[PDB]
Amino acid sequence: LWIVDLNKSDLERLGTSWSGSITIGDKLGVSLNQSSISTLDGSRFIAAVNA
Amino acid sequence: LEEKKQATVVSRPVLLTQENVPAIFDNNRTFYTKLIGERNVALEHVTYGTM
Repeated sequence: LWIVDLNKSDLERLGTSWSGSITIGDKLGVSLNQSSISTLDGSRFIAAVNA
Repeated sequence: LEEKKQATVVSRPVLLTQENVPAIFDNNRTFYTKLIGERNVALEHVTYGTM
């Protein structure tokens, strides 16, 4: 009997995804994408690229 | 945030017998995919069963 296998796969990943927060005058805090201000006050918004 | 997801998968088993006799086929491969990172290391995998 003859077992035989062939496998073939390719995959690509590209793009960014952003997060983080800003602050204005200790009066208002704007956050992007679930960044809690209760852990960060002056840490400005970051990014992440995958390639 | 917004996105558009679309995926297809088409699979087929083949098998033969004689007439008036039973037969069984079953199969399960595990498909891996490359999570981004080699020292920051992790995997994820899905088994795909058929009977």
